Amino acid sequence: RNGQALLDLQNSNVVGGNKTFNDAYATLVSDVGNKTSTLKTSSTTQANVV
Amino acid sequence: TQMMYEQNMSGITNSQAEWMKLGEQMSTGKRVTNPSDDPIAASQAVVLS
Amino acid sequence: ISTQMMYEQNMSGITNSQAEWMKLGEQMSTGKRVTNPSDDPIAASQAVVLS
Amino acid sequence: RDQDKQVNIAIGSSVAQINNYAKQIANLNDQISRMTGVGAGASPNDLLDQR
Amino acid sequence: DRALGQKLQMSNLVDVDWNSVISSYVMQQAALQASYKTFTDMQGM
Amino acid sequence: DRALGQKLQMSNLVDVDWNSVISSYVMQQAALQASYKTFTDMQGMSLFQLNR
Amino acid sequence: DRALGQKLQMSNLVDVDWNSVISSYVMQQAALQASYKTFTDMQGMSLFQLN
Repeated sequence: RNGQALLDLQNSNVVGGNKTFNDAYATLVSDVGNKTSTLKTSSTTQANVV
Repeated sequence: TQMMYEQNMSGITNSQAEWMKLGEQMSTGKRVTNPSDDPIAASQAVVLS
Repeated sequence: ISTQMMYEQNMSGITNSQAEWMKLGEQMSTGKRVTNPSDDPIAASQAVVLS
Repeated sequence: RDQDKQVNIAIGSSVAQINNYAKQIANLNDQISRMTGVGAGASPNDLLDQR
Repeated sequence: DRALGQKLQMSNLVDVDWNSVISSYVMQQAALQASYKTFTDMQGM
Repeated sequence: DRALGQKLQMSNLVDVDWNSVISSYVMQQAALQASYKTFTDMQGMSLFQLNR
Repeated sequence: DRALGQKLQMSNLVDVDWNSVISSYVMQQAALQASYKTFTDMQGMSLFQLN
């Protein structure tokens, strides 16, 4: 039963408390995505200008 | 004269880079790889995983 | 340079697809989900105890 | 409930990208004015289409 | 069946449609040939 | 009967469904062939970069 | 089966991946054709050194 309880830790929100572990990975992914896209496009546009 | 050489050569370069990407996806068989291939839906991919 | 890069890439992808096909061929020929400890060891041990 | 779990975070991630759009176009438009007037006969036709 | 639905929904996101990519691939190859002929002529000047 | 039950038990651990693997290796063979083409195409084309 | 294990164990030392070798082969083949061309054009330019 303690073994059963451990598994539920994965179901817990604790670390992502507004979220869970899953959403930490996914939201970090989304962050890098926004950064990648916006910076790439800014770089391309300024290269066009130069 | 420089401008003309650069114009056509970089035309070749971007045409290649386009083909390179199509080549990447075709050879691998995955439409999506990374923040540069999918800054958006890959997160939902993690969720569904 | 990138000629090199893309041909190499093709090589990477094709080799990975072939490796998948070859593991498929393994289980294909043997007709067995598993034959090795490094496939899924727990199934192997449960097989020995069940035997 | 899980469908909603997807939906909510997905839109929350969505909004920031449009702010990125806005600031990018802000700086781009900052430059097109100069390139138009300083063009003084020229026209950055790519800056016309890209925006 | 839940797992099957998940399996296909994943393909919706990740996978690539062979037909579209092969078509674009051939078309861009043609564009490459066009660009190369352009270059060699312009250098012929 | 107790032997039969365990015999049925055994297979699920080690045996393979046949249809899944067959269909699988068929489709992966097709993909393999396509990527093979793409290699041959890309290198022959790369030859024109300089076939000039 | 142990002899087959030996056979595969032999491969790791001596067997050649056909894709790697053929990719390298066409790669160096292109190199071989191109290099000829450069020699030719450079030698023509030399001929024009005198002219």
